[PDB]
Amino acid sequence: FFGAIGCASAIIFTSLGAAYGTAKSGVGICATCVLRPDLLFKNIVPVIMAGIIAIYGLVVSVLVCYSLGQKQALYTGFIQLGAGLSVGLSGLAAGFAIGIVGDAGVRGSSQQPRLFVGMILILIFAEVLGLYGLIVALLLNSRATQDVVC
Amino acid sequence: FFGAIGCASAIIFTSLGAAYGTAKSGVGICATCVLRPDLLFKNIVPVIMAGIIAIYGLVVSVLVCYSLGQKQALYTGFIQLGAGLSVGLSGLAAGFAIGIVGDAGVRGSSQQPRLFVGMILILIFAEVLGLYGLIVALLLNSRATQDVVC
Amino acid sequence: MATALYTANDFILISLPQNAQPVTAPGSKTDSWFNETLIGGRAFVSDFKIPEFKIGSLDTLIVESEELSKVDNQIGASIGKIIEILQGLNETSTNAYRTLPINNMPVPEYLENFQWQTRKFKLDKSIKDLITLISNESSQLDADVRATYANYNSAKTNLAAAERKKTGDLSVRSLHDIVKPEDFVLNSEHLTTVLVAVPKSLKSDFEKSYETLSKNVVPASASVIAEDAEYVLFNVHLFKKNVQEFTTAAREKKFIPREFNYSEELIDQLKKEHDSAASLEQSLRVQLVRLAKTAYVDVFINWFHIKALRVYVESVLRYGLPPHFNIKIIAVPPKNLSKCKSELIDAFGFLGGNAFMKDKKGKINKQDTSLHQYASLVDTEYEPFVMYIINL
Repeated sequence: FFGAIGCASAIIFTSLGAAYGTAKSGVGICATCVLRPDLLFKNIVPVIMAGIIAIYGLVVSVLVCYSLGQKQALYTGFIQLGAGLSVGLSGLAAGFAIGIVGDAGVRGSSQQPRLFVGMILILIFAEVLGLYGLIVALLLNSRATQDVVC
Repeated sequence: FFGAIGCASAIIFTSLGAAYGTAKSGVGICATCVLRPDLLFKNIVPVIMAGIIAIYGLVVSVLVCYSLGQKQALYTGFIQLGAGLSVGLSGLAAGFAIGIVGDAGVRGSSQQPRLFVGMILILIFAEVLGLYGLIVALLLNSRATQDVVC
Repeated sequence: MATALYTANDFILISLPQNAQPVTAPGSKTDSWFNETLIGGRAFVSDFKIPEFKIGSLDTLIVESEELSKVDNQIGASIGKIIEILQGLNETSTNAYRTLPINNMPVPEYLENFQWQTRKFKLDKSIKDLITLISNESSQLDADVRATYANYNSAKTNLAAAERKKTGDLSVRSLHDIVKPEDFVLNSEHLTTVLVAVPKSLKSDFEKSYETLSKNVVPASASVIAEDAEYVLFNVHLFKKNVQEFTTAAREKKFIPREFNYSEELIDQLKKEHDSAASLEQSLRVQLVRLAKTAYVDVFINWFHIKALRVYVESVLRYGLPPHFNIKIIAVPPKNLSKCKSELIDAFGFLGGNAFMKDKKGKINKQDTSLHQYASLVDTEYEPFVMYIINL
């Protein structure tokens, strides 16, 4: 019912999130590298911020799979739903944050090698959310499975 | 039924993802080909990266078909619907990201031939999102295959 | 760092009073400090001390500083233009002329043997004529490089033109590579030759039509004297009256006539023109590389003398006593420039005075802003002790 759609949401939302991040940042970086090819390594570290959202997402998703297969009812379905959404929204939203900050921060990385740590720190504030989605979800998964029950 | 939609999500979305990626990549590559014509082989490496997503999607879909009975259960049904979604929307998202990064990175190819691999390192980061889809969808399929026992 | 690339030895020139003490390391001498303390002990410190010359007056001291600042720029402009040329041609390393040997001795070592060098410059000449002399030599050497480079571009233009005649494309191509008496007529009262540049498709059409196209045309005169890749070149023999009628009738068909008419003196003069262009460019190129290295070593010696003189003079003006000033030139390892600039500022800046002291530390090499870059010239900020940053 909603529980399957939970699985699904987790994967839909966080993938897209991470895409958005990678695209936005990517274009800025690709452009920048032509000035100085020495910012290769620096530049990559903003892009890898959106790569980690999804891997957390896979851990919550995989759990739900094991708890699924059987015909359930309302009780399992809604608690599985809510867990999906959690990894889903953080992935989407944090993913969104990172690409914005990332692009403008490619100018920061380029001119400032010593306020580069400052640049990480802005990005690092978005990573807080990824955690929140995930921790709440993990808790949710274990509790959700009761199987059936309207 | 809900099986038909499983099939639908996975093959529509991921197909468009691949199309997006190639189109976009194309526009850059064709601008760039007049400028430097022997960097063709390198140019070519991004284009094919988005193409391999589709072939995963369509395999998931052939299975999902088989897993549809005619007994009709909402909850077995929903896992197939939910399964299709996961590779669909992840596939779309990798494709959208890959064409943007792909485009911007051919400018890189032109100016800095030597450091072409830095574009690749970026691009390949949105393949994780397909793996994440693939894995989760497969399990979900496998659970589902029962020909919707009511 | 990563806001600037360095891969060649960088220099900061300091001059300080010989009674000075660093407050970043109290209990040290300035000389002992440079070697041991400064950038992790990895600073190479070189001698750069020069003695007293003859100073006009205190009054004269002022006039000298102003000129020194100006001549230093101007020589700097010249040496940059010579290096840019040698680099541009890529017949000599592009990866040197920042730490390329002067007098076949490595550049940090060259400065270490630099104590006031003699080429034409002595310590018993007056300071005003050394400022003047030096600048005149630098300007002459650069003006020479500029003229020979100017000549080398006029030579490139001539070699392309001449080549095009020798085999190019028919819209200016003049013939002298074919010299046959069977494809052209000469010593002739009634006949002349008109060359017709014909598209390759249209070659068949030309072959059929030409005899009847104008009246009074030598038949079996069609021969392919030359061919390019877009056009075919034919020779036609015809009446002098009838040449006008052929050029005009041919254009209607979409043939392009090339007005050429056989004379020996034109053919010989086209071959000579091509020959002299080649010879001129080749002589100019060798002369251009030889001249640029020789001029470069002399201007390097000239430039560092103005920097040595200047730093000493500026010290004499700002500090007065001691009459001999402790000058050292420090060769900094790549990417440790930022750290170097800061440690000296902290340590010595106090001697110049608290008013003199401003914080705008940091460095932007990109054109996003023009703050954060020291120079006493600007009112925006000032150096807080006699310090020049030298970037080759």
